Amino acid sequence: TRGFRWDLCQRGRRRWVHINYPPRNRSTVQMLDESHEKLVFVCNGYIDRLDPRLLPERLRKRLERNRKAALTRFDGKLPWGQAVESAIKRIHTPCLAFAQAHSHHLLEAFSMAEVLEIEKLIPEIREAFKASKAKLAEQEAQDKFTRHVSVDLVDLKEDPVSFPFTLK
Amino acid sequence: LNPPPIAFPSFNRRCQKDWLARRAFAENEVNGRIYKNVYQNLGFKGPIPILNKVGQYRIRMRCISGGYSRGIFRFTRMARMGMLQLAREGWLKKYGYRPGLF
Amino acid sequence: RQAKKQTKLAAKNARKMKESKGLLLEGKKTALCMNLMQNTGIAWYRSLQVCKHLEMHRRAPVPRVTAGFREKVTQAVAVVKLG
Amino acid sequence: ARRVGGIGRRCFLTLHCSACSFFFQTSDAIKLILTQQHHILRKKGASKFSLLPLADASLLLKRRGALVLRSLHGDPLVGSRRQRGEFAPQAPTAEMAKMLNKSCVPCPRCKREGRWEEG
Amino acid sequence: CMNKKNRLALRKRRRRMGERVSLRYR
Amino acid sequence: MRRLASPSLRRLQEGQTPHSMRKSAVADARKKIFGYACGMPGEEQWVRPLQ
RNA sequence: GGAAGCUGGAAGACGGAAUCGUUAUUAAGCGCCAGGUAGUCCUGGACACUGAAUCC
RNA sequence: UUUUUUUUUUUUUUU
RNA sequence: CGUAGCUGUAGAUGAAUGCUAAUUAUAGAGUAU
Repeated sequence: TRGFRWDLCQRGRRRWVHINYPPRNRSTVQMLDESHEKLVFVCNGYIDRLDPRLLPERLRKRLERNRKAALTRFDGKLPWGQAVESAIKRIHTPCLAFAQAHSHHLLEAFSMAEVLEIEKLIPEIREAFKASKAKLAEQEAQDKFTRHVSVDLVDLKEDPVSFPFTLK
Repeated sequence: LNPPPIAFPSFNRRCQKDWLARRAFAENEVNGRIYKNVYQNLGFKGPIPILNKVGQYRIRMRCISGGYSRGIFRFTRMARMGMLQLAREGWLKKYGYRPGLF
Repeated sequence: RQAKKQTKLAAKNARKMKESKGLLLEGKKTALCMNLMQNTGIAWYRSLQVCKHLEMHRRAPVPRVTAGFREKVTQAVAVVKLG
Repeated sequence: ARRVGGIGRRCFLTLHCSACSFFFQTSDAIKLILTQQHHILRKKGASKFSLLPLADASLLLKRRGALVLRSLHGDPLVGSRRQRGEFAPQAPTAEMAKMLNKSCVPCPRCKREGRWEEG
Repeated sequence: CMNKKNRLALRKRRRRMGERVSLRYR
Repeated sequence: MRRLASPSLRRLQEGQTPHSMRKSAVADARKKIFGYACGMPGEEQWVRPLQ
């Protein structure tokens, strides 16, 4: 009676920004019903970064040899912050993310500063949609013939054993 | 009282679910070989999650005059009680069944 | 009962005291190959591998100790120990 | 009593050669092709030159070299536990002979082209 | 093949096919 | 060349040998009357019968 | 999950007391596979060889 | 077989 | 087919086989020391 997959017991792709999935003071969702995908909700963000400059001479030599190299070693980072937490800098910043309707899985999050930049670029991004519509007709004719099938031999077939041959 | 009519089994949700996977695998049997051929040519070993729900190994033996999924052979396709009732009703004599020998 | 683990631990430390030599030529059996197995990290397999470079019979009695003989024996052990 | 090959002195692991007189087991076949890689590469005419380091004679005798040879040799004699009775393993020399002859590997005894055979 | 009976059978079987397997322990 | 050895000398210059090309003719006919399988990587899927 | 190389100082020479039963190709040893619809057991099913003694 | 061999035995079959 | 007969080694006071930086095979997936 062992587990099915061992991948669930490992850390996947880094999310850059770490956010606590279980909410405590989240508001009530609104809209996003007909689509039934990628619901919108507000939460609290928490940025974190590492700058390997203040490390000692003992640990800095080994850290750089693993990060700046041909291939990654040990994920290109040290173990849990047992003694490196002093150089760790983190700043609290409110953020938001999206979750699946039925699956209820986290997709990604965006910083508050980046959210405001999207509003200022509305005029620039709106006009970009017109260019895509131009190629819509051109790609329709080329993508329609993307189906390889065997040549049909039957031709509403004859009974050509010997006779008929004068009938042809 | 009245022994069951062995031609028509009773209702069973689990029994019907096993047959459902058989149809799905048959239609997807062609796609299974394509997934193995592409990886073999490229020389890379990778998983095939799509085969989990339509795999051949998902199906297992089951009792036709039953619904239990244990104690079924490939020759009789029946459980312990399924064979006893069938043999005692006088149906295997034509098929060369002599119970005299041990 | 529990004191046996500590009492037997002295035997492991005694091996370190006997170390610092190229190879413990002294042994109990007459065969050189069998005596060579007394060392740590060598068994029936590695014991024969060392003797391959010595160019001698399998059951060859240990010859007289020589300063130049130890260097050849010690060099072969490192090559075999690499795996 | 405990002879190798049984009553009929079976030999399902050796390959004979048409020219000269020399035979070897499949274990040495892997080492021979790897060692003589310079001749094979030049015969035909980076990703292609990936096994260059393995051509070293001393590297094969090290711990790393021992594992590489064992990885390629899958021990075909060993199989599933249900392969009993008529379902017994046969001589795998049929596949080895084809590769050894197509690769055009010289024989250690005499320098010759593809002359190997099953035996 | 968990016990010494069935497990040793595999090694002895390969010895009759033209192979040499160490025997020794187990 | 002479009279009868006309084709033997010409084949020698092209690189023909009395041992290599001898097996090529046997293989050419064998591959025609039998299957084309030669242990290529990816042919193991076509041999397994459908279930 | 099965097997293999290397390495090897895991805990055992205790007890002639006592409890489980065999109607002889019995008992005691050793070797092989058929099914369990990919692999996957020291149990169960099933065949063959050596094969002693006693007052039962 | 005095130019002959160079050797252990199984659980269906010469109908 | 296994203990063979026969015949070399040590007429074993020291033959217990589990533990594991590490590979072999089936499977879509059996991973980390």
